[PDB]
Amino acid sequence: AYARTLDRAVEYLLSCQKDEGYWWGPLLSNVTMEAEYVLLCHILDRVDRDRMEKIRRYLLHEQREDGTWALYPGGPPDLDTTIEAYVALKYIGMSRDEEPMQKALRFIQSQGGIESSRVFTRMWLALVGEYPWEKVPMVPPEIMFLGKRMPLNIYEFGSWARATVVALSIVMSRQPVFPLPERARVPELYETDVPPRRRGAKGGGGWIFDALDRALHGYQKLSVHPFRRAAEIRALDWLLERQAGDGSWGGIQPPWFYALIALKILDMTQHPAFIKGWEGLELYGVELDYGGWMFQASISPVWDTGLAVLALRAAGLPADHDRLVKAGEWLLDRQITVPGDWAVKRPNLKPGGFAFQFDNVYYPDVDDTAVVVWALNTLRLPDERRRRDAMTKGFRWIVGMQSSNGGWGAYDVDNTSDLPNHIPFCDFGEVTDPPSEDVTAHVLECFGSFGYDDAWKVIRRAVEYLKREQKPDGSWFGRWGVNYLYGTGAVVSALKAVGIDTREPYIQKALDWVEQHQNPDGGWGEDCRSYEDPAYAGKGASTPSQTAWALMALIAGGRAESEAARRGVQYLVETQRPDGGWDEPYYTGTGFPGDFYLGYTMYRHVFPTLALGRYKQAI
Amino acid sequence: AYARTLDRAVEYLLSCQKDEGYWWGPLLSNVTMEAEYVLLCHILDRVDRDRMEKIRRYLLHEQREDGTWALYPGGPPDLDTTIEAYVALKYIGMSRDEEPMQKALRFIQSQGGIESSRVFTRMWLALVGEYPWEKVPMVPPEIMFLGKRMPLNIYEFGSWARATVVALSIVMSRQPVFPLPERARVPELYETDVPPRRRGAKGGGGWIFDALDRALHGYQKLSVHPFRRAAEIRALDWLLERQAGDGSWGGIQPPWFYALIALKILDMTQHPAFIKGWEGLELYGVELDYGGWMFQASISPVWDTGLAVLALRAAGLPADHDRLVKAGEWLLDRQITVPGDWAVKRPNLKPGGFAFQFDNVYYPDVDDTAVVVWALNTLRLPDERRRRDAMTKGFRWIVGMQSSNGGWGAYDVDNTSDLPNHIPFCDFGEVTDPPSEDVTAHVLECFGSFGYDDAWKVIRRAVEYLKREQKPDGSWFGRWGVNYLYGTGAVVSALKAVGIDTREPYIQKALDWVEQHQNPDGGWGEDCRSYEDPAYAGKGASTPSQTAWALMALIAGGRAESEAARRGVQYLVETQRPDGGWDEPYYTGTGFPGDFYLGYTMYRHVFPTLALGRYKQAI
Ligand SMILES: C=CCN(C)CCCCCCOc1ccc2c(-c3ccc(Br)cc3)nccc2c1
Ligand SMILES: C=CCN(C)CCCCCCOc1ccc2c(-c3ccc(Br)cc3)nccc2c1
Ligand SMILES: CCCCCCCCOCCOCCOCCOCCO
Ligand SMILES: CCCCCCCCOCCOCCOCCOCCO
Repeated sequence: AYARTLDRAVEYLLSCQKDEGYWWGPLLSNVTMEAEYVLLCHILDRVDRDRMEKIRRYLLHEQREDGTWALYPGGPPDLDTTIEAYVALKYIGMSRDEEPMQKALRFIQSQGGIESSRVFTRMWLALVGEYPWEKVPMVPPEIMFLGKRMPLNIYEFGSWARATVVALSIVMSRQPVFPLPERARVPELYETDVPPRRRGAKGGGGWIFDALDRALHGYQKLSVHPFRRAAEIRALDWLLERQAGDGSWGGIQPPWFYALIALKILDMTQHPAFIKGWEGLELYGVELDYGGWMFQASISPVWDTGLAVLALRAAGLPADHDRLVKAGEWLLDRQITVPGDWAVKRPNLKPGGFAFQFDNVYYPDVDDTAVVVWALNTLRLPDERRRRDAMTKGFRWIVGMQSSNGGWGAYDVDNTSDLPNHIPFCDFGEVTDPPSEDVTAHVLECFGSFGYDDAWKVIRRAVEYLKREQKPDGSWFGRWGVNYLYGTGAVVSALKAVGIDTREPYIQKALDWVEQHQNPDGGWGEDCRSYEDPAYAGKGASTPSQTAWALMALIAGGRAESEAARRGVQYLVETQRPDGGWDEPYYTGTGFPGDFYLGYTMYRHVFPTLALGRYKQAI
Repeated sequence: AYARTLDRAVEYLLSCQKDEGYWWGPLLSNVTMEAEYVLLCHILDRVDRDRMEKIRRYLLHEQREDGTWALYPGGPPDLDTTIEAYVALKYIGMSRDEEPMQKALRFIQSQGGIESSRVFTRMWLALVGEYPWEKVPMVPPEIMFLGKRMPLNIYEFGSWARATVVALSIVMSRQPVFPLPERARVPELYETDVPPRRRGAKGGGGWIFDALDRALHGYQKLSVHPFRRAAEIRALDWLLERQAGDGSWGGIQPPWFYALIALKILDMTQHPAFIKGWEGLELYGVELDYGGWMFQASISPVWDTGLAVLALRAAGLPADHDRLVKAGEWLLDRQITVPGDWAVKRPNLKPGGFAFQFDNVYYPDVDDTAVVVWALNTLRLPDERRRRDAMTKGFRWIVGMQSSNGGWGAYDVDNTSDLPNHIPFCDFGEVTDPPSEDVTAHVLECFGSFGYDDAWKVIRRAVEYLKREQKPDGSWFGRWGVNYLYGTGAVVSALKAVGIDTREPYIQKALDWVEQHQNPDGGWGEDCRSYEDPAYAGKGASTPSQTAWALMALIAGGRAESEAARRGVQYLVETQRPDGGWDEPYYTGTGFPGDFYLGYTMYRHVFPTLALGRYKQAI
């Protein structure tokens, strides 16, 4: 039956492999990436008319009939996103009359205008001079002085936030304005009666911070700020030290853009970091077949390559397949051997992790490290010396990263402070990196592949971690994947791996929850709305990836025979394309719960292959 | 007569122009550049077997019949240079038996061996493990803490020494060792009886510094050095902030190499700065037609371009000639508009100078700025707006750089401290950048082209400076050019330009001195030995460039009619090649009096052209 399905998927995946030996599917997000790129180009005075064109085509192509844009396909209109998209289009050349402009402008106004937008959106506008800097939450360069132990020192913020903050403190320190030509001014973003419905910090606006921010904006006003020139040079030096090999900063779109702006601010455009910073951008861009061009919020080569290998194995190719070997080799040259920001809390830990992107040594993550180490463990490469050593280095790095509560975070250990969540600036996404269920599960299944189990204290703490975190209904949250089906799929798959007993009560209570959501069409799906309204936990249009997740929980929990199981397998088998792939017009990946979603374009292919190989495995 | 000479010189000069519009002759020095390159490649573990071949080929080619190498062609053998050359060749592959190696080992031994070499040479050896680090003068990263006003703070050292020091302080901080394979160990450098004749600091060893060095070497021994980790990061940050666009550091070979080593030291090979620093090297290398390869101590495009223009004008081409225009334009895009290290002593000075090389924004120099500004002032470019503005900025920057005594240094204002000259480490070359006669002369002739004169305070102080510096015999020293003919040629040329009277006594006393040294062949020459032994002042084989310098002093002083003058012109006319060039197998350029000489390969063509055009001018 499914045999042919799997056989076709395998040859498909094997076809998508790049020459050097890795897999790399584009990462999808929302249009703020390209909208901000347009503004960035204006700031830096490097606008390519041809490029703007491809971006115009893209922006429009992404707009929906109602004239809005969303965080994910089939999602509610997003005010922030739509505002930026508007400004972008207007700049590129479209007049406010045009149908597209009109519908958008309407949505925007019916929402209270610009005053209802997140800090980032008002700050971008602040940069081009379409909004008062005085109304934008300050993050002073002095932040650079707070030492290792102290409220709000930069290491209390998560890796992604950290860099962004350092970068911005230079920007906000100078509050510069790069005027838009008259044709593009967007005063209409104010023309509304609807009362501004302001969004507050991700944790609550304690009156102290409102005061503190008011103080800072006042201190901005003064004629002299002692030691500020130094606070700035601190920020700058902090950035020069960590710039990634590809010219970016963290391999992510935000700080990369803000750093380039800061460099421009400091009259440093003729400097090596700026140049390399700028030219590196092209690697993240993508030529869309319909004449458009998008920019990736980040790139996922390691991740893709890691899972690709794991699936192609569970499927059936031999641990020494000449094709998997190329992958295994490539992965070995990616291991990070130098200390990164993580070392600030673990000075005596031997580096051995990996990163999401191609070259980003200072920010390896647990998830990628666990997947890569595990995936390697399943291969047989020529140099058995290196495979052995690398795993070892990576293995230990992971262990050494295990946070206090027994669970693993992504970038740091115990980056669990609560303080950062309350400042004015932090109104969008996460801002700290606490441990999560999904990463922990992946770490756990990593170890399990080796043969470690319940006995070893390490695991024990993790499992206890996972158990205290299970939701009432038996489900597990999904931090970096959408959502309960993602988490649950992982946890159960993991626990099975570390030797626990699939028969225990809470394991069953989870296994049951899965079956209870199988959609009529014999597969599973979960819409991104499940981060906002709980009515959507387990609910959504059936996707190939989420189906595979559910199937894995089922297969791990012993219920491979179950009807739900077979039914699921049917879905993946019927919905497969003639070439081997699977489509998936929905995002099944998470950036930040409620605020930012991602579409891992390889998930649709890899997980179904992996889930199927595991079904065949249990027979 | 000379008309044809001049015509052929022009069409030749014009032929050497590059497309983008500038001139760029290779800069010649000594083999320590290539020898150190070889060791650097070993340190960085990036040895190209083919490149080594082209290097072995050059190294041998430059060795004299006696088996030694010198600082300049036709010069005494140099211990330092020969030692490094030796080690380089041994590493590349030649055994200590070979004819060339034997002769060399002899000279080296007859001198007291390795113990008689400069700090830099023992330090390079120290790096590959062929010499105890304990015997190498220390320069601690803590140097980084000394503030603006304090003995030995880094801004008390000249621009070139500064960067080198910062770089090395990280290296000496860690005292690393990159062992040579056994085949290349060079213990024989010790095998000698001749008593070591140690070279001391450029100014004398005050017992304080020996004490200080001895303490510093003892402190190295300790198990913990508080605040050192900071000191290091201070140096690295100072270094990452100043890297040149071409990836170098200061556009000179020394700090560039040391910085790369320090980055290697700091486990930062996959950092943007390291990568750029490494790949930038190629631009400085040169393929020699006989199969060898050399590395330039530095590059002189701006300088070459500036003089080229000035000569082709004095020569006869129209101030709007299309070729000189390409040049004028190119020169405008080179003006530096941001502040450099010089601003530390002149915070309110508007940047507007130029550099020697292509892209080196933090280190513009008075000499290049004066020549470029002056040259621009003789052209008529399309955008007269920009020529007008550029000159004004350059002009004012120069004025703002005039040191206390009334003269001009090359990179800084009053970099006249005497303290640095006594520390153990400083045993080779200059280490501070005090004002010099030749740069001042050039600045003066620059203003003169605009018409300013004796009445403007600025010029008055400068002339008073030059007068207090004239030598007893009426000659003027040559800091950056070889030597008394270079300086005298300039001063007289300058003073004539600022309106002073060529009839005054001291002007005549100098003019006379020039005629006094005309060689029998009706031209002038001055050997590099004149920095060591005064019996060589004005004496040496005739060279085309030095002839031109003498001729300019003669022409400026009114004695164009003079027999010496005519005779000189005869020389330049008889010795000219069929194509229009002129040969010159001697170095006529100075790096550091006594210690480092340069061969500006364009001098032989440009000055004779300039001199001749000025002869024709006065008729
Ligand atoms: C599942 C395993 C792979 N790991 C590796 C997770 C991959 C997620 C990294 C890609 C997303 O990176 C970011 C990180 C921060 C982002 C921010 C952001 C938000 C708040 C602050 Br304050 C600063 C930046 N804004 C917009 C987009 C972003 C994408
Ligand atoms: C004449 C007009 C152009 N100006 C612009 C002068 C051009 C000279 C710059 C090229 C030489 O640059 C250097 C500078 C320093 C050099 C050092 C050196 C010596 C002692 C220390 Br302490 C550090 C470096 N060693 C070896 C070689 C060098 C060449
Ligand atoms: C630069 C001094 C050498 C410091 C030794 C390396 C130890 C660094 O401490 C780790 C924690 O600091 C955060 C990031 O390190 C990454 C980039 O800094 C690079 C230079 O070390
Ligand atoms: C970095 C914030 C300081 C901004 C003021 C610019 C003043 C720079 O000082 C000039 C002299 O200092 C040495 C070098 O300057 C070059 C590199 O520093 C770059 C960023 O300014």
